[PDB]
Amino acid sequence: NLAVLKLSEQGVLDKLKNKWWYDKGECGAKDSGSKEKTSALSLSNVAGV
Amino acid sequence: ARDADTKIWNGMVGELVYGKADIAIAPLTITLVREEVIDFSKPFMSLGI
Amino acid sequence: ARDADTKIWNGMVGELVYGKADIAIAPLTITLVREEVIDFSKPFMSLGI
Ligand SMILES: NS(=O)(=O)c1cc2c(cc1Cl)N[C@H]([C@H]1C[C@H]3C=C[C@@H]1C3)NS2(=O)=O
Ligand SMILES: NS(=O)(=O)c1cc2c(cc1Cl)N[C@H]([C@H]1C[C@H]3C=C[C@@H]1C3)NS2(=O)=O
Repeated sequence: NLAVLKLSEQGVLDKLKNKWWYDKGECGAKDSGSKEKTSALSLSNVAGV
Repeated sequence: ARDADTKIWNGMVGELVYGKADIAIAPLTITLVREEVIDFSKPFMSLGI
Repeated sequence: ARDADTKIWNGMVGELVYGKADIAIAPLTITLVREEVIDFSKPFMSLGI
């Protein structure tokens, strides 16, 4: 119980958490979704014209 | 968990209760009924259903 | 916090260290330097800086 707090306060937990969750980002689809309907148009929607 | 009507902890918690193991570093959720047979440290990683 | 060179814990710490107060249900943060003098239950509400 004493050791856990030292690891928590030194941030090794956050380091290991990033190491084993996010640094292995392979299928980085990264779709979140913003409701901001004032997003402009890209050229990629229009280039066919 | 405990068995129905017998109170026989199978699994890892039984490995702590029945003197077979020594410590369990594992993704293990602090519930109510696990406190009455074994001890937990402070929590290290937070989560939800 | 503790005093430099004399370890005089003031505030709500010394009220429990020096036998003054009996229990403290309050916004107190579990640290490393507080488990040595007093004890904490399991944490009940998460937060950050
Ligand atoms: N966001 S999380 O689950 O990965 C997470 C969760 C926790 C961490 C650290 C992290 Cl990174 N340390 C805390 C402890 C540290 C100190 C403060 C509360 C406890 C004592 N336990 S916790 O609140 O369970
Ligand atoms: N959503 S919250 O911050 O108010 C919050 C935070 C916490 C709650 C319950 C709530 Cl509602 N219980 C947990 C405890 C339950 C069990 C598991 C860890 C501790 C034991 N501590 S906690 O993680 O500090």
